[PDB]
Amino acid sequence: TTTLAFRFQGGIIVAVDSRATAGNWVASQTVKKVIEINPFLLGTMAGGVADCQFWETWLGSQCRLHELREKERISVAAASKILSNLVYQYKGAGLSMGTMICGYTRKEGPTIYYVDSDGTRLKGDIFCVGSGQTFAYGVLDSNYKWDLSVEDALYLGKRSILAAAHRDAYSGGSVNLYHVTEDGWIYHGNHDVGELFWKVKEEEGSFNNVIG
Amino acid sequence: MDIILGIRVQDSVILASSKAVTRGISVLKDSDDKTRQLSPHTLMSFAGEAGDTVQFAEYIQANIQLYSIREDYELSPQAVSSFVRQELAKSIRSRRPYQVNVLIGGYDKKKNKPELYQIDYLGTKVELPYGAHGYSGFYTFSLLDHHYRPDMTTEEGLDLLKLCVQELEKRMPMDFKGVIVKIVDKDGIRQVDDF
Amino acid sequence: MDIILGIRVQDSVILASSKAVTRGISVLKDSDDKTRQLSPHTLMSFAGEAGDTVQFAEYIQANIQLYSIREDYELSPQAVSSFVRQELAKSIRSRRPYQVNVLIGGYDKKKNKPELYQIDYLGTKVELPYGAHGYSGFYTFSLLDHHYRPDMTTEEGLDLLKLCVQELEKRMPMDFKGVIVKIVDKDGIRQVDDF
Amino acid sequence: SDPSSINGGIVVAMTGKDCVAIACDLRLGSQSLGVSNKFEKIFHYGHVFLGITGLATDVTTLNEMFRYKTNLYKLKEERAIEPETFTQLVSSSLYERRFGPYFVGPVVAGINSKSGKPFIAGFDLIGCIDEAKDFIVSGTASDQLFGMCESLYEPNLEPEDLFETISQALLNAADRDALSGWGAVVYIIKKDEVVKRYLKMRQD
Amino acid sequence: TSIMAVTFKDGVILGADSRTTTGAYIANRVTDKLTRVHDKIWCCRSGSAADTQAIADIVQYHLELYTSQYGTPSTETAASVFKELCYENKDNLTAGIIVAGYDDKNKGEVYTIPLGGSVHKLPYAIAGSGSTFIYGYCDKNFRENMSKEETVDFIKHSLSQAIKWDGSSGGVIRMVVLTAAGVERLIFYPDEYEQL
Amino acid sequence: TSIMAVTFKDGVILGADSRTTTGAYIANRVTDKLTRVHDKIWCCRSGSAADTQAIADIVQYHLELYTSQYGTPSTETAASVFKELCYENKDNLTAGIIVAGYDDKNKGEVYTIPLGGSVHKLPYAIAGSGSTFIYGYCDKNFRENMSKEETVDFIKHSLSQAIKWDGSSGGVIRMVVLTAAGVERLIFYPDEYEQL
Amino acid sequence: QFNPYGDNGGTILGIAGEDFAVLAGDTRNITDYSINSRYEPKVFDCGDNIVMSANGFAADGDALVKRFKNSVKWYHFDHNDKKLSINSAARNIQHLLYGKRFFPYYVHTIIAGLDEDGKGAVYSFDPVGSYEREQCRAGGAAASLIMPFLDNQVNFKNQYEPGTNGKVKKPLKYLSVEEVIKLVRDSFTSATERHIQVGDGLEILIVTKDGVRKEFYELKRD
Amino acid sequence: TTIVGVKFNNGVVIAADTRSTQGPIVADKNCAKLHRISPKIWCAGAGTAADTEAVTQLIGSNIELHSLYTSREPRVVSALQMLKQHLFKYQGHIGAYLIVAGVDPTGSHLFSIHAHGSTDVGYYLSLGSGSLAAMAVLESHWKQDLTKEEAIKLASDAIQAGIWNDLGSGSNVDVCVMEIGKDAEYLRNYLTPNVREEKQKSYKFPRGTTAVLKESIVNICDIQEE
Amino acid sequence: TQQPIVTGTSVISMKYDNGVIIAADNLGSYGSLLRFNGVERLIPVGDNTVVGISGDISDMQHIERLLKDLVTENAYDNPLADAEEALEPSYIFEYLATVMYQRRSKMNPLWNAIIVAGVQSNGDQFLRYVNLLGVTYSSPTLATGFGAHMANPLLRKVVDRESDIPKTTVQVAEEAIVNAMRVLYYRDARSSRNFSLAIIDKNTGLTFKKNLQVENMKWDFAKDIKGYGTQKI
Ligand SMILES: [Mg+2]
Ligand SMILES: [Mg+2]
Ligand SMILES: [Mg+2]
Ligand SMILES: [Mg+2]
Ligand SMILES: [Mg+2]
Ligand SMILES: [Mg+2]
Repeated sequence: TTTLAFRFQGGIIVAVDSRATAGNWVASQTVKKVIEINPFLLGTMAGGVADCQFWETWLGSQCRLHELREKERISVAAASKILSNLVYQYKGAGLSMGTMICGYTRKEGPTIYYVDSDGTRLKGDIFCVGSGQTFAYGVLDSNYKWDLSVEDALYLGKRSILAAAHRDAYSGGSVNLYHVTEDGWIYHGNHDVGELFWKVKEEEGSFNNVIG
Repeated sequence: MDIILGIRVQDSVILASSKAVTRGISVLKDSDDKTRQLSPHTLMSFAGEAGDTVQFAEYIQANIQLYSIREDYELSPQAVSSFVRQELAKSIRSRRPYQVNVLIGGYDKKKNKPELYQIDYLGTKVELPYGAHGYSGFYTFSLLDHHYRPDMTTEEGLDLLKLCVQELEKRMPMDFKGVIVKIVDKDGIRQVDDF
Repeated sequence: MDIILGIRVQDSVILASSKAVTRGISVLKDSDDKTRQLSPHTLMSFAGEAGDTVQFAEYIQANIQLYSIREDYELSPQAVSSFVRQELAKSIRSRRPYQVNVLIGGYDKKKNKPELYQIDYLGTKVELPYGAHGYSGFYTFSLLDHHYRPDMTTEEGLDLLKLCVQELEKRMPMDFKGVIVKIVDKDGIRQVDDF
Repeated sequence: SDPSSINGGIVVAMTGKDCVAIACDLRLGSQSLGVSNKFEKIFHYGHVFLGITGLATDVTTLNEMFRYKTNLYKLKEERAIEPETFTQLVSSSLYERRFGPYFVGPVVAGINSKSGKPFIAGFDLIGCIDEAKDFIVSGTASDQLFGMCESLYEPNLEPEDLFETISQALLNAADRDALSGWGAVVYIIKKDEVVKRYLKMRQD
Repeated sequence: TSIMAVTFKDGVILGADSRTTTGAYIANRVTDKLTRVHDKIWCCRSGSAADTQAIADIVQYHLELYTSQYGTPSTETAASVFKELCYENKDNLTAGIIVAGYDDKNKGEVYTIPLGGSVHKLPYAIAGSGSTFIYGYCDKNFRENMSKEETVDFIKHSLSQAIKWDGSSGGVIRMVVLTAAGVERLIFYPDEYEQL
Repeated sequence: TSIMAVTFKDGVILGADSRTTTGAYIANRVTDKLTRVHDKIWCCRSGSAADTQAIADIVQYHLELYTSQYGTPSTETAASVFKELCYENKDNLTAGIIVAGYDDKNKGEVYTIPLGGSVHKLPYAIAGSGSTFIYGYCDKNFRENMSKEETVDFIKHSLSQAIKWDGSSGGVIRMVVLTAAGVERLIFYPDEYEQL
Repeated sequence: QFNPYGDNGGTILGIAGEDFAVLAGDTRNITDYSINSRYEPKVFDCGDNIVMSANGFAADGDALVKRFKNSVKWYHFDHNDKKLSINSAARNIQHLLYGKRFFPYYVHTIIAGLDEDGKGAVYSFDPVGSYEREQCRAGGAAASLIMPFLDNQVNFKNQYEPGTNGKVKKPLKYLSVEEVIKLVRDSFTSATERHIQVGDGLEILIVTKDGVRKEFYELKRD
Repeated sequence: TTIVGVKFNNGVVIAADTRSTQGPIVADKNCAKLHRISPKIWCAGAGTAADTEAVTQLIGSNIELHSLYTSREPRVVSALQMLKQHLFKYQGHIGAYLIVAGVDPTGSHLFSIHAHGSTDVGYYLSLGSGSLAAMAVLESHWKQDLTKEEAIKLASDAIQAGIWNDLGSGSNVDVCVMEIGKDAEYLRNYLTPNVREEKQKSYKFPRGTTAVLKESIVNICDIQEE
Repeated sequence: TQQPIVTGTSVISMKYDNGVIIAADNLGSYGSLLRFNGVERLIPVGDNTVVGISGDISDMQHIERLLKDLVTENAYDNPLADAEEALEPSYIFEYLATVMYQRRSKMNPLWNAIIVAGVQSNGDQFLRYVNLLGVTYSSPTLATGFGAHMANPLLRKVVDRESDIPKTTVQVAEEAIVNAMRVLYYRDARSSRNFSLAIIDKNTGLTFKKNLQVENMKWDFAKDIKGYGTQKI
């Protein structure tokens, strides 16, 4: 798995791979690793697939109940903390979760929270989680600026997953892109890594090591 | 030890190797050179279990230096790397194996080509444009995949290497106390004293 | 997390706490504040198992803030530290104990004295002139034993703290990404933004 | 931990009409980390071809060993070794390491130069010969390869049809294995011409 | 331990050795393994001494309370109470109990309850570590409707052999005779049974 | 396994069941556990079938070579060779062997060699998993200087009980009679011995 | 020590067509190297035009299917005989499976039917309830043998159009129910050849807007 | 694996299935389990397949040299003694479980050999994962003084029991008949009750379906003259 | 979690044209010790069902009591207890199957393998298996333990599939069962010669046979077998 999310001028970019494995066996190449908690919040999936799915859908229900009771959009801080407090109750039981709770509200602006099954809850500008996180970090760190355009930021996130998909054996399949704005997230398509690799190699001149 | 990198450019091989030596809870040294010159145009960096690393490197060094004198001739990097691989492949089924990973950077004076070989403690050899051992590759290969070109100059290779070291210094938990960089080209081996 | 230091000088308590959050292979953050203000003149730094650290700190924070409102009165650092110790001493024989070590730096407005308490996850409390948790002490205590005076100014305390951090940065294997320093005195709590 | 699945990779061999095909991926990894996309697993000694999956250091070692042995064979015998004979040599060599084996999955393929009969064979790490008529599979995606080969294969394929079958068998099996892929090579072997083809596949 | 219960013409007789061991040390060489849960319902105990004593005490309580309400319980009823305890608490018990009793309607009856908590009604039963050595002898020598004197000889000879071979068994051979006539205790010393 | 060797007036008789088991599966129900290391020196095998066969073969070799040089070996000599192998290789063997033989000078002799590799000369010996159940019976029923017919009945009845109780034992009862007259093999089928 | 789990072998296969779905599975039931039954139905009609199979440990498989069928029944009682849509059934199953997250139903569950637009639908579950709508999914013992074959023959993976040489992919044309059934049968014939736990019989349930239809085929019995 | 051996009037017959497996996967669907130790001494093997093949070749090689040395035809007891002493020495680590059968100047013989080195004599024997299925048939139908045709029938029926009921066994029945005063007749694929049915579809691809990057001729020939 | 102590071996059964046959030996083993020789392991429920139980005997006796209790309970307020609302094999099985799976799910199993043989109200044959894991399956032949490995192969030669059932007579079926019981006596080290056999026929009802013995055994060939290879005498 490779999931990333980073804050920038135009909001948040979320990018994830699509592969799911059971040992060496590639169980699925079409896994949806971005949960649409609601039309304004996104969650990423790493570690336990079920654990992430179940509890981030549940999170959506809690967020919905909040705004029904409070007549106001839930904050990213509050939404993330509902999830982190929940998994902390299950600490030790064997839940496996690494997720970014991504959102854009009025009072906070664009906000990302790394939430962990050990109970870790961190706010930050750039996060990368999964077996291929290190590869994605390399591309992100050397190319990140706050004043990226929505177009360039989307590409950077896509390229960073591609980097990981290539090298990390347990990452691949396809790249899902999202762009989070204050008026809600915007899906930017499913991109097959097989086709994306050859496209990027030619246009960018990168991956000179690989023969195409 | 920890991080050893290698990159083969147009006309040279560049090897970057960490300076830290840690034993337990203390960094005993911050200027350790994890490399041995096997021959005038062949350099070997190394990382693995304490003691075994230097013992193996110097043992290889001695054997190549012995060959050099006997034949009055420098072995090709390919030949040296094959000799090294066999020693490690012999080692892995021994009573106590050498726990040593190496990079062999050499300039073949016959073909006029730089050559980088990555060999692990099992005796797994691969010729590469750029290589690493341990966790180093996890951070650096994404950058190298992106930026690397086969026609890069030595100066460009160093700039790309700086970007790799910067990433490592940002995301690695261990303080490896910077790297000693060495260039292997047609004129031999030299050290970049400012990095 | 990793390194948390504390030093009580003439008229203040200074707490230094690392900025790194390293989960496994990667350093996820290099600006993490490992501290919570329990009351206007009481600061608690913390280090231990992931999740438990912040959960415990905020739980304590809430309880002290609750007390403050109920009585319209700030508890003395000694009282807060005793409350914290009991919670940890209760915790150690629980089904799943809080794996959290803390330093409580407070300025007692009644006695006009700075006070530093070191409490570990077992509920072992000690009042000290300077303290540390984990491996931090193993170096810094020799420096603090040598240089520390009870009449030191806040500026001298910071200089001695810099010397402790420099030693850690030299001899510790882990890159803890510097420290966030906070001063607790009669005027309350403030952060030294350049360190 | 499991030596046969540290480096990853696969080999597949198929018989056709007056021809054999042997193919392999190009991946060498350290578990999850992809290290090399040029690590070929098919070697040849004269007209006999050997594919080897498993622990890469042994793959290399055995190749060097069989080159060594087939070269001496040729000097003494004054002829190139045949697939049937080489198969027995592989079996003998592996079993001599019965209680300290090479962690490999060798696959022999070729055409007997005298009879013109296509020949393939496979082995476990310890030397047991699997002499199949139809196809041989080996590597971390052997299950996937068995499934592909069993359904795709049909006897007496022509060289350029066999190429398509073996290629699609390898490719789709590798794409369902984390430790296989990163390129692929296919050898189409006839009695006196061999064609080597690098395949375009997904690089993840 | 070597224990056995044998039915005969006039009723039933229980037999037992008297050795209790802690490893190779004989903690008690004059143990009474023949225990009374009712007037004419007795049992032989094997396995954990704590467990079998705790069980027997509970059974005796249950049969005393039964008697107060419903009159004299049958031997089958006693065996059922033993079984209920042994079966339901099989994970925490190491008990091998032979239940023997005399009714006037049913006469002599013997029930054996091995480790699992199963119940088996038999003409005679053997149990304890020393029983293994006398399966052959007892099978060859047992007859139904023996006289009192014959049954005493059968038990005495059987337990003599069990004692002879089993180090865990020894001491005196205790016996308890259950008939219409009443309850008779018998004891036989080493000098008597060793020379058989 | 149920094996035994019994000395009597005219010599010695070896007895054995015929069951070999792999766990609860009977791999062979007609095994010959009575094996010949010399003309009138035989043995009964219990324990590892591989070990006891390997041992017996080596012993047979040693006694054949002995005979070539020094003439007919004594039964004691055969037992000593068995012991030397079993004792010296005690860490790598699971073998329980009864050695029985007939001299004209010494007549019938029986030696038992348990797991440890010790030697014990006895009037009769029993061994194998099924022997546990007949220690009582055999001790009660054995007499010295029995006739051939009495000894055959003693062994047949004993192994019948061993077979009856031991699941590891069963099949046919093989016997080998060693006397001055020569070597006689006997076999007794389930329908015969089960009704005893 | 008592092991509450067991492996009853078997293999299942779901394929979503354009206006139909199939859920197929072999009828062999096994433990270790023994055959329990040559005909033990594994794929079930659960009502509301949904078919289901929980492959793996048969006791947990039967338990789950039983509980789901029950859930369908109670959905009718509680919600005025409303039809349980395939997506709602999927979400419901997730909660059944995750309900035993810390003592899982040791099964790989697949359901098949039609979505609310009348298109074919297959859903696939892991033992602890993670699920996804898929076009194609094999499950159980021979899943690793069958899926690559389906990637190639259903989704035309690694297949390109002759003459273009890798430039133009083979277009993803829709398959008919007669075409799907051929791929199902060849998958199970191939799986029977190379997998010891697969054989005896193949039972295919076909879901269309008209209802559920069954088809049975003999497989090799060795 | 299912292997059996059945004595009869004037000789012995052995038989075996033809499925070799790697876990639950069938590696070879037509494996040859009937090994030749010498022309008239054959054995069938179960367990570690390399060990069975290796140990039969070794003993078979030594049996041949011995036969040449002594100017006599090899005996089954020699193969038996050589196999058991080899296997015993390796204390079961050589996982060879064999049914050894043959005819020699002494007569006809039938033995079994386990991996630890123990051997057994019998008129009917079975080994391998399908031995219990086979033995059930042997115990139901075997009798004394079987004819050659009856023994072949019994043997192959016992193998079939394994094929159908044991998952570790399958495919075909191999048989070898060793009769006294005759050549042994190896009957490869004596029965064939498991032929795969015709597939529904042909999966022959259109030429040019696979994407290619590079082509080249491989030089298999030696260095050329001139 | 426990371990079985006093154990019962193979229960074998098969369908035939008018009903089912089930059989099981009368042995209660205590490990390798053949402790109890008079244990009845076939337990009839009404006149249309026989439950055959293998595995732990103490748990069998518990199940036996549950079934006895089930009959009592079914008769309560039930005027048709001996007619339309009598217990069916399918009811008895499903009840047991529920219990077995619940017990395994509490990690405290009834250490048994059970075969419920009977004939339903409509005359249909009922034959289904359940064990300590709660695993259930049905087949024309069913067997537990060693019976699975040795009896089934023999019984499947008579009824190899569903269509063979109407061709099989009670005499052929009983013969196969009795032969299977002999084979198990030859080869199962935890079996006994004495066994019980039950026939549940839709016409003649329940026929329960006690004190049957394995007969016509072949042992004579043992006399010729000598040594383990080279021995001649
Ligand atoms: Mg919460
Ligand atoms: Mg990858
Ligand atoms: Mg402290
Ligand atoms: Mg106790
Ligand atoms: Mg005593
Ligand atoms: Mg089969």
